[PDB]
Amino acid sequence: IVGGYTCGANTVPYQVSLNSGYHFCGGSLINSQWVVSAAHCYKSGIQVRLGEDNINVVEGNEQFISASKSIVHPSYNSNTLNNDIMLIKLKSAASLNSRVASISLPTSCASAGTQCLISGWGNTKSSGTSYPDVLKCLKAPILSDSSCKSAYPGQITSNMFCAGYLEGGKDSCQGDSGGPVVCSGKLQGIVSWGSGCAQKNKPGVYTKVCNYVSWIKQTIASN
Ligand SMILES: [Ca+2]
Repeated sequence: IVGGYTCGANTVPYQVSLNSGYHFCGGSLINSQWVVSAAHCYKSGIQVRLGEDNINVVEGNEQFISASKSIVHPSYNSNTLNNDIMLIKLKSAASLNSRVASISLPTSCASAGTQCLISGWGNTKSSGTSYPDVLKCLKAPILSDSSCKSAYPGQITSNMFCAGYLEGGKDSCQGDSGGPVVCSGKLQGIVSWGSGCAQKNKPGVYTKVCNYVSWIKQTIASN
């Protein structure tokens, strides 16, 4: 997260870190056994880390649970990043508490202009590299479909939306990938892609979760 703020320990209790020997992507806990992340975050040997603030210090509220299964969207296209969504099932149920909690799925898609909360342990610089230890947050508005399509001509599908600030300075970034965009209490986006980070006229692009609630529910009902 570029241009963001320190969230405060455990104030984003649905935020997970995916670890394969190191933090490599975010995710969102949607019930005690399931995490939503980005398909482009697929790797084998994932450990889900719940209840994290400082990802490099054991602070006492963590739950580390291995993935039992990963399910990339059937229509995920890594070339275009269309359908950039994946489910991760945990080997054991998380213990839900004040610091580890699920986030609601959407029933309807989010309004343009809605201020949403994006979070993660990704790069905090727009030029150069600095990865934070503690969880960073950013409040960012959903942009109009027209301004999103203008920004990335030919590349935006109905399964994507843009959010952020056209003037630059505030954005999600590498390492935040797979993490949540929460609007009005619902998981409406997943951190997916963008041209650089926090650059003028190049806003963040997010998976539009409300297009996937039927697949999410059917998959969790069968696995
Ligand atoms: Ca920790």
